[PDB]
Amino acid sequence: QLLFNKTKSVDFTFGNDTVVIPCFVTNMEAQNTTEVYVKWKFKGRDIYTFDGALNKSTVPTDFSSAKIEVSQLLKGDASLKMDKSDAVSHTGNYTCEVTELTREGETIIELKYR
Amino acid sequence: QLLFNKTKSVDFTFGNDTVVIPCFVTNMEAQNTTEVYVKWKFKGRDIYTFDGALNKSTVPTDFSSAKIEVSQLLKGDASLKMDKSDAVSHTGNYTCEVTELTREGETIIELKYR
Amino acid sequence: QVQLVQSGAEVKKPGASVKVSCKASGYTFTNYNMHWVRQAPGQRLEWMGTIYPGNDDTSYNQKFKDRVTITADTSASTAYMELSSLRSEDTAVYYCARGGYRAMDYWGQGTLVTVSSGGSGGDIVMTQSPLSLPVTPGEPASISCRSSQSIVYSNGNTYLGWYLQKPGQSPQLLIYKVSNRFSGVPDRFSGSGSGTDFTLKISRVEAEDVGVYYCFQGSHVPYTFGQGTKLEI
Amino acid sequence: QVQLVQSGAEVKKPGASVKVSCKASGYTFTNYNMHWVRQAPGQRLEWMGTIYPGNDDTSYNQKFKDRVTITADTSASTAYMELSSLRSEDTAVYYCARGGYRAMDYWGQGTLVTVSSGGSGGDIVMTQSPLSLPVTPGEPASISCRSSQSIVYSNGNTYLGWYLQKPGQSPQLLIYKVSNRFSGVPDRFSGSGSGTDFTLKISRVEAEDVGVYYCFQGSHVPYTFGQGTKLEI
Ligand SMILES: *[C@@H]1O[C@H](CO)[C@@H](O)[C@H](O)[C@H]1NC(C)=O
Ligand SMILES: *[C@@H]1O[C@H](CO)[C@@H](O)[C@H](O)[C@H]1NC(C)=O
Ligand SMILES: *[C@@H]1O[C@H](CO)[C@@H](O)[C@H](O)[C@H]1NC(C)=O
Ligand SMILES: *[C@@H]1O[C@H](CO)[C@@H](O)[C@H](O)[C@H]1NC(C)=O
Ligand SMILES: *[C@@H]1O[C@H](CO)[C@@H](O)[C@H](O)[C@H]1NC(C)=O
Ligand SMILES: *[C@@H]1O[C@H](CO)[C@@H](O)[C@H](O)[C@H]1NC(C)=O
Repeated sequence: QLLFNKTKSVDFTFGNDTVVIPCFVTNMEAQNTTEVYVKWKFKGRDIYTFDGALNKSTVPTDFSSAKIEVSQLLKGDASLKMDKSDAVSHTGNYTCEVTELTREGETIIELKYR
Repeated sequence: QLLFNKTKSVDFTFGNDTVVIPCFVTNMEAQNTTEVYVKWKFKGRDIYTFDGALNKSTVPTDFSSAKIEVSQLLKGDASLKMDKSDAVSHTGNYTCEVTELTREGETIIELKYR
Repeated sequence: QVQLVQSGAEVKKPGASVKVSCKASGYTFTNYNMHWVRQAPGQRLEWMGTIYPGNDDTSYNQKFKDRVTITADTSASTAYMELSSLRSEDTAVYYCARGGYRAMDYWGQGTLVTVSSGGSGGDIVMTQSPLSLPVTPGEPASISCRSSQSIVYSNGNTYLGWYLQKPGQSPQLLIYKVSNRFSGVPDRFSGSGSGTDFTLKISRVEAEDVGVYYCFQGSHVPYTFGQGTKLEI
Repeated sequence: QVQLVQSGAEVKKPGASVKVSCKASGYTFTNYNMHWVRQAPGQRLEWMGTIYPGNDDTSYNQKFKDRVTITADTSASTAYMELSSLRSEDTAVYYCARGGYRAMDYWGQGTLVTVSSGGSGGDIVMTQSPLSLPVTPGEPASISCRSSQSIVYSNGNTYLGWYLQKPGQSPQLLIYKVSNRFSGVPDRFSGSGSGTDFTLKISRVEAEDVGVYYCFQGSHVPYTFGQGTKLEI
């Protein structure tokens, strides 16, 4: 039941020192980040998870720079941030997957190069 | 599943000392009258029954002359015989219900006066 | 302060329809799902369907296809569940539960829906006691069968049958029309009764009579069997 | 020598269709009805419908409306029963029986029809153990839940939940997603496992924990509950 302000795709160029993949939930109603789980999937594999209950983040090796702004989760913002290297090496469709206790939802954004 | 050779109505006049109401089953297949049951309804109520197992017949007081020939049951003949008095006093639709073990069937014949 | 309130208990005849409502309060109705779970008397919970009142997106259990409709009134914070063409199997407690796409959290208090007698298409409850009957050979035995309504058909006959299912074999006919013995059945078996009370009687139990006994009615569609009586030495 | 011979056993995936034949011999096919009765394993007999092959006049149990078609071939002395959109509750032995309009006499050997997995619409069987858990306060309890197929959803999550129904109350959520405690639940309750094997662990059982525990899967429609675990002192 988590709804999203969907975005078809976002472009980037080599001038982007930091690449941001947007993901925004409108009906988020969590009062504490311990009730929130966030999973970014790229081509089927989880490339970033944030376990709100444990306050820990997991990334694979090729996504060393993947991170999100945890303090913006309660505002419904689970945007994924990475550097230019991880971006150029990972172009395609990402899946933002947000969980809030029983509620959940996902949206798809394509990371394209100009 | 007992099939009948249906007859819409039969006429009778006062010259009929004996009045017969036809009832004929074409797919009869019993070899013993014990597995046969015959019931004749008139305006809803039973006015003649034949229990082939008990080998006994029942008639109400106003139908004292009603009888069927048990010798003809195995060959499919359940026709109801009565006298002119029981006939003139009971004009209308008769129902012939014949049971042979699990199989059964009914047919309607009207008794009219000419 | 989440609370889910449902309508009052309803008693319907078979072939009818029930509409059970579910008032929600204490939370935003438009950002949660509404699930409908029933529980038959003495059985497990059964999930029937769900709705997202945001876009009225529904997902139904295909067991209730074309019989269940689940609606929602977002301005009334009320969900509804309409189950038509009721049969006796539908007698159950019906819950509404808030939750997400794949889990329920807070439940309503339940709604009892009982399917009565007298309507078209309802099971005639054939009840047999005892369920288990031990007996030594030669000793007589007796099985009773009670029906919820009269097995007297419109023509005056009573189409109550008795069936024996010996272990490892198909069922076989014993008595038809309450009391009439079938062709090959011995004279030991005796059928009797009228109205709603029927009894099967075995005068001398033999070692070949072991099996499960079913009473059965063929007066009102659907034709319904009994629970079963397990005869054993 | 009246004899009813049916087709061989059949295994189909949920959502498919089965057609069971019934060869009749030893009597005239056109002056007898043919009935179709099923029996789920460990349940009672269930009448599905009948047909008179003289004019193909059928009478159906409305529980199987738009799913069952009972046809007949009089030149082949054969009857057929076709059940479509098979679900898990259709796994049963399907008997044909000769007889009259309102009673059956001679039956076939039955046809076993098993509804497996790997289709659309099938149940994921949730099997709990034990079905009764007596325990003294303070003593730990462990309830196991087994699923017939993997509860992992296509996104990788496992939507297994645990519910508690205290006596006389509605169910309440305990664990969601295998191991996540809900809001007000104590630290005593814990869930673990993956794939098809799960366990709910109560570290210290108390007097307020008496009730019926259900496990629940939300990964595959229709969502299915467990058998129920009756906890008691
Ligand atoms: C890259 O930078 C441009 C300009 O600052 C911005 O419009 C664009 O959204 C950025 N792309 C990503 C993927 O952050
Ligand atoms: C969130 O919950 C944890 C424990 O459940 C608590 O320690 C923490 O203080 C809460 N967050 C805030 C901002 O209070
Ligand atoms: C990403 O998904 C969109 C929408 O499904 C599709 O049109 C596009 O081809 C996909 N891109 C890649 C690189 O697979
Ligand atoms: C009355 O008698 C005539 C002549 O014997 C016969 O044709 C007719 O069928 C009889 N009617 C009935 C009702 O038996
Ligand atoms: C009919 O059945 C009875 C019942 O036992 C029997 O006594 C009688 O001899 C049978 N009649 C014929 C002709 O088989
Ligand atoms: C008997 O029934 C037939 C049709 O069922 C009808 O045409 C006829 O009028 C009836 N006769 C009487 C005396 O009611």
